[PDB]
Amino acid sequence: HHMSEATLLSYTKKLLASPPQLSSTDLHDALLVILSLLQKCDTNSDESLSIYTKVSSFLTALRVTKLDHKAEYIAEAAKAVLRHSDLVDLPLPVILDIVGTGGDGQNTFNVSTSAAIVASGIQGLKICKHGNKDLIGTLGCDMFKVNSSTVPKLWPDNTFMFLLAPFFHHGMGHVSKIRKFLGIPTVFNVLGPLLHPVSHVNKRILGVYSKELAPEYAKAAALVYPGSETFIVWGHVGLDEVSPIGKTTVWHIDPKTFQLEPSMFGLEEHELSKCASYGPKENARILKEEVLSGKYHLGDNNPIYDYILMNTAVLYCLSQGHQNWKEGIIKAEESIHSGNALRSLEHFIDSVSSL
Amino acid sequence: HHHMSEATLLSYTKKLLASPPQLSSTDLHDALLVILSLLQKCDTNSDESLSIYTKVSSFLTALRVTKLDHKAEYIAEAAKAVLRHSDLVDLPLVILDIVGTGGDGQNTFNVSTSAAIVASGIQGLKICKHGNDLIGTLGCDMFKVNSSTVPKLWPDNTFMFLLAPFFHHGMGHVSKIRKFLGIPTVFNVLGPLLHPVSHVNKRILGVYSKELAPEYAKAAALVYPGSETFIVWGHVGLDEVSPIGKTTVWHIDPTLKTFQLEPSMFGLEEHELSKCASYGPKENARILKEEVLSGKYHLGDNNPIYDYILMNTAVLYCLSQGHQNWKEGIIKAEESIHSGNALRSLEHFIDSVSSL
Ligand SMILES: Nc1cc(F)ccc1C(=O)O
Repeated sequence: HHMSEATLLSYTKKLLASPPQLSSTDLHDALLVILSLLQKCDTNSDESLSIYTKVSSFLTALRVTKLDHKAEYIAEAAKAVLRHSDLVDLPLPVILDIVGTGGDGQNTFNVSTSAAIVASGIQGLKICKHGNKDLIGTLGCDMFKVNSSTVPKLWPDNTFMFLLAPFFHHGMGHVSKIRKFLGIPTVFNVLGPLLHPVSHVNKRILGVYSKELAPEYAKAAALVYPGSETFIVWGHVGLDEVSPIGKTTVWHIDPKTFQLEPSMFGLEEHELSKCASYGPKENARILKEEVLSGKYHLGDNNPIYDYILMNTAVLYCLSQGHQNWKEGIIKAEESIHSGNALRSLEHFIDSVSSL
Repeated sequence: HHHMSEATLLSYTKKLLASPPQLSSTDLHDALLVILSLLQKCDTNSDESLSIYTKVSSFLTALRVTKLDHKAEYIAEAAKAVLRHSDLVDLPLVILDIVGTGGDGQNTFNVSTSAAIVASGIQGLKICKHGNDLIGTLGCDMFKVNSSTVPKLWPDNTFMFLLAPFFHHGMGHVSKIRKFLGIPTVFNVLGPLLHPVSHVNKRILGVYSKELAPEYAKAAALVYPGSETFIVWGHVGLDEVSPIGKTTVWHIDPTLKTFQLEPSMFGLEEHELSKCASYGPKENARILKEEVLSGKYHLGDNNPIYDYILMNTAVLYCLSQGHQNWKEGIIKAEESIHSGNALRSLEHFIDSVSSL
């Protein structure tokens, strides 16, 4: 009776008011109504047409009003999505995540999964990387088997863990279809990085697609992840990563702004075209056979190798609480050429296989 | 990709999300043409239909939030696009219309149809009222009245009623999505600008809000060029000339002008809107035919609804003759009812429709 079209509509009407009368907690409650209604839309009935119309109306109004670009709304939106998530409970040390929002309209290499693996081979670092859809999937490893119930069994012995977002965030599965149909960006576009199922992570790199969004996204990350020291990163070319060409702005949350350039890591610049994504199987083959194998070195100017080294250098400096980027390079180089990075990944894959 | 595609619609929605918005009045026109093609060619229960309903919902919601749809040039272009799916009437070649936008939250008597019928009894006046039932309950199938039959009824009838659904097939297509949205959109204010007969040269257009009236005055001049028009707003919150308190009129007089009306100027007491309520289409029609039009009430009985009809007729008549002698309008509205002319003019229209 309460989780209805009529309730959703009363929220939509608050958004159309001048000025708007929708609080951040109102947004939280609205999204629970929406996720409730979208489970009911199993066929293309007229009921489904009505619900899809009302849901599209709500999210569209939220976007025009720009309240979804606001710290407290992003936080509340994330909170509501996570109510339909499998979360990991661990018994209560530097544990890091690296992920971006996407939505930069770019097709760059999976540098976050690769740098997470390289960072995980540096003594003292533990990496639990949470990402959307596959790369590790294609390396002989059924990511289906990594869920709420199995993450705790794997936690103790693994320097590196990978968590595939869709096996945790069922809520995101319900809005999947209306998001594709909408074509426009909505609050769901920036939630990915704030849906980490394991609360033990106390440091992260979160890429956003836009400079405009970064300051409020910084404040949302501090609301969703109160303990964590966080780098928010935007590549000036329009990139939710530390960019292999031109500059990257960093918003530093330390419970602050600076700039990164490849020259600061003793690296050449590489255009996005040189750092392209080939899809998860080819990306996996490149990472396994070109990078973790020790084929390339610092000084070879191999773009995707350079790109991984740089994002690992940043994970390292964040973990140690300094800005010695060339020390980070050295430590990333060591993690590759010692075989430590490849061992860390192989341990994780054996862990998952024998579950 | 074809121009009449989800991809084209999506591109227009994105212009509304921009800071500031980059959707022009002509873009809204194109956008509406795209919406009407998509909904026209909707495959029932298809994934397409769900996606089309999602994109259309998104556009119309985006548009209402920007408030762009309450601007003269946007309102006019939106009316223009809707009319490309309308059956317009072709007439060989003073004709008036009276209608309001609706959305004032009031449920008073159908003064629009009543005053249009009383006006049609006045020698020298022809009334072609366009509206979105009351006349359907008096024994006449309004579905018989369309673009191909209006011409047959045009020459022998002082009064005509046009039910909008039998003309605007474009409005028909957005009908279901308007109910699903449950919020006001551009479509909530276009009805009065969709008159299918170009021969109408004068009209009273009611609007629900003081804020909308100045932009709606401009929109009406773009949609009906060279039409003497009264935009009217009753201060109580009414898309008619109010039976209580003051009504503001914006005068589109092809020759900016505004003036205030109140009942005292007609020789009439005020009446609360509770004293002037709708009893639904059946009883409204019986009140109109058997009491009002049969001459059971006179000027000076202070019958609220009878007074309500006289006043709106007085305005129609003063508009028609190019003066503001309102009491003269009341004398003429009175002569129309008590002569049996108003009732004859209606009864003629009913019988015309019957023999189609
Ligand atoms: N579609 C998703 C599903 C998840 F589980 C997590 C993130 C997304 C996303 O849209 O980024």
